[PDB]
Amino acid sequence: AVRSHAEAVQVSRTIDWMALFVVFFVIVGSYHIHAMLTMGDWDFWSDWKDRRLWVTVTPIVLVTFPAAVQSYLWERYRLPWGATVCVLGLLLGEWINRYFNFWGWTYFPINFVFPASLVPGAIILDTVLMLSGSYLFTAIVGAMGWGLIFYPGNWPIIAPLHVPVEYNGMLMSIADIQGYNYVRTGTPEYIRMVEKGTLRTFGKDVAPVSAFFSAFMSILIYFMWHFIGRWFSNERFL
Amino acid sequence: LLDKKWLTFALAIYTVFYLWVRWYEGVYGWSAGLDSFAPEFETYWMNFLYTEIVLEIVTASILWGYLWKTRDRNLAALTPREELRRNFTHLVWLVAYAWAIYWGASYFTEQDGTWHQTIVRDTDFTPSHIIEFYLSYPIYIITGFAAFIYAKTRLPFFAHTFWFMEELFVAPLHYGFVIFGWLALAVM
Amino acid sequence: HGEKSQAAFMRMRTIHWYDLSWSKEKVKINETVEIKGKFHVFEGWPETVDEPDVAFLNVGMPGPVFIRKESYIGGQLVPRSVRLEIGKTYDFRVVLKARRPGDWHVHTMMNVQGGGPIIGPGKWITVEGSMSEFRNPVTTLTGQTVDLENYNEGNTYFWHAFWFAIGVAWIGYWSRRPIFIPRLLMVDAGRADELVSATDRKVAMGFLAATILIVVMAMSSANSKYPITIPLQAGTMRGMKPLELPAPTVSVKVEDATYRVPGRAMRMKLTITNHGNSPIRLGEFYTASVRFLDSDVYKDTTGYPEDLLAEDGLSVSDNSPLAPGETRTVDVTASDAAWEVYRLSDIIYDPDSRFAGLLFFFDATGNRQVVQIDAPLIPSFM
Ligand code: CUA
Ligand SMILES: [Cu+2]
Ligand SMILES: [Zn+2]
Ligand SMILES: [Zn+2]
Ligand SMILES: [Zn+2]
Repeated sequence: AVRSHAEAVQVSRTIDWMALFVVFFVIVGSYHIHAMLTMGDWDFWSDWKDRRLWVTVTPIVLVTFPAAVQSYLWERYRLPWGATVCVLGLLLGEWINRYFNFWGWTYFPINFVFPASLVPGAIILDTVLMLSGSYLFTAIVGAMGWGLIFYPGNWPIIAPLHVPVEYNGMLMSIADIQGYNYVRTGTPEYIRMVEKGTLRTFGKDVAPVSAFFSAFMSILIYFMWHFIGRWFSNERFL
Repeated sequence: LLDKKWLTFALAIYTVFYLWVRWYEGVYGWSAGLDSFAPEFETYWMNFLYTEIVLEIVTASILWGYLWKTRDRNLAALTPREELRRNFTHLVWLVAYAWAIYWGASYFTEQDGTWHQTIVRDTDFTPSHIIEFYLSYPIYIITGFAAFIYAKTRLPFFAHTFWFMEELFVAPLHYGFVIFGWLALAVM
Repeated sequence: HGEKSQAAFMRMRTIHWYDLSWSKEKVKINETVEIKGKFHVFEGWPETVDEPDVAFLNVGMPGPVFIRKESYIGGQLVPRSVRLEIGKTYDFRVVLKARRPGDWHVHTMMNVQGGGPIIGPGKWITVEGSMSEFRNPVTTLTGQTVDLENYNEGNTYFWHAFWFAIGVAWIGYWSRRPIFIPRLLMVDAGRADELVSATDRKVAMGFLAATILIVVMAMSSANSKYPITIPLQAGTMRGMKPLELPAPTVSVKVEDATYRVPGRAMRMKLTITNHGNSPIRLGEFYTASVRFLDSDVYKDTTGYPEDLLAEDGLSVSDNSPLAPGETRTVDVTASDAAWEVYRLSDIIYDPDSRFAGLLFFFDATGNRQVVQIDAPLIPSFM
């Protein structure tokens, strides 16, 4: 047992779907908690997508998962979508929320609370590591890319928000006006933690068992260290 | 025979429940959940808290307790077909677990996010806190545990050439644990 | 909403809002409502709230049920943060456009720098109509006149869809062959590679080139349309014009101030002394958004929020006219459900049992001095 190559190919397929789901939503889940926690956001508002901070932190704080899941999926499956799978995860996460809550519940216009576009970067990462399949290599040029591409990647969206207007006697860009018109409040609680720091790890991950095999290898969040490759990207702005 | 739509339950069970919640807070987030110091907040929101905690303790008790006591006592010999039937049902647990994580960590969290932006808080117990923290997290950490326990107590991995695949299926769903074995560092 | 749960003595010793007024109380979608008033930044600013070196003049309401059309403090438009100077006193003006039907509790707040949204009195304003009615037009220095409600909406969408699609496309492409267990094992026993098969690498670099190409093509297309563009305008306005109040003519000195626990009233013993010629009377003590009036001397007409106006809340042992030259000591009691409903009563938990308010004196022909008092406020239990 189990029977034929016909059926084997079958269970291994219906597995692929179930697994892909798990992998994908568990990413969406913890990846979104990450972005959130570290960036109370620039991402939230059109008028925070600036040239210095937004351009600097976003690709930096964001390589982590790509980098990590990259070193599992390619190393162990030769599946080269490590990076992009995370990015798609975050994006769906953020959108369903921006739409059904940010606008849906409290009424912020979508043209305001839209998220930053991320796919390009991830493709650069995924492909660069696929072709010329050294991590070291991807870490230097691949992250480099992810970093740089970020802003130009958002420019087609951002740009029309940056057309100038004389608003009651002061220069302001569209986006400025947006945040000025659509009243938000303070910032106002943070330590979104106790069970998020620990508890809801050390029931998810005991992964361990006591049996080892923990692909708890993220020495490939060295692959992070393309912050440096990143933080060119901002001295890139003016 | 094989893997059933209990997996259908596992998906809808959250989705109905949470879509009810989203309705419930959608309608009471405005009217009741605005001013915490008002009596309608006591009844529609505060009461909600102790309702869920009790329910959570209770479920988590019966749920983990259930599986542990129904732990497959002598599993030394139980067919490879069950060692297949099982790390299917096991996967269903892990699907439910992920779905749960999704709601808790993406949905309800970035919602709390929006909520903070629009009302200056009156308690550490806003609607979206009653929901994000004390309803969402518990639910999915409970689902978490169950998954873990099921596997620990059910599957014995827990102490052409289509060919070089087809027959790599005696102790395959080792895979089962290259993946609980790698949500691993993925989650934290 | 949001005050009440916040430390009573911060709420007493931070910003005093007075001469508050609301142009209208019921308003149709797309109609305007104007909020005016003065606010004084208390000279004894708590510790533990960064001075308002960079503060911002905000509005408290459940999201954009109004949009803020304009906000002025001093003569000036204030779309930035501003530097407020302690002790000083300013006039503001906030202009709101209605956008969502409902009864909203609108406050004039003040966001400060380090610690604290400083939330002024809230007034309920009702909006009738359909959100589908709302418009937010703006004309650019670029000729075009756009509706902010939806400007660039479709564009945003396209790009996110387009890219999202690609991410899918790439994962999709690999996921047409089997994804996990066969691939896993093939890596395991024997070398991998059999499984990434150039022309896979053709496609890979296909994507890679295509992507950077689309990015620059797109970017310079975005640049051809929208050739005139500026960076986000920001940075704290300094130089806020304060209000040139004249020296008050009454001076008051407060020895003892007490409140019953539990209770609804604060009492203080003030020595009022009336310099400058015209018999003066005490008409009001404003403390933390809550206004206590002697209805024998002063009567609000501003439509002040009901739950915060104590119409005859304020009682003075002797409030006959105080003749000019004279000086008397008087026992004064601020009393109202409001004192408990807004939890000023919670001063008992604050680590600094000192209060602060404004007194308003009116002379015979009805012109008024305002003096500010502050002192320690001691509980009594027995
Ligand atoms: Cu919120 Cu008054
Ligand atoms: Cu003052
Ligand atoms: Zn065969
Ligand atoms: Zn929160
Ligand atoms: Zn009225």
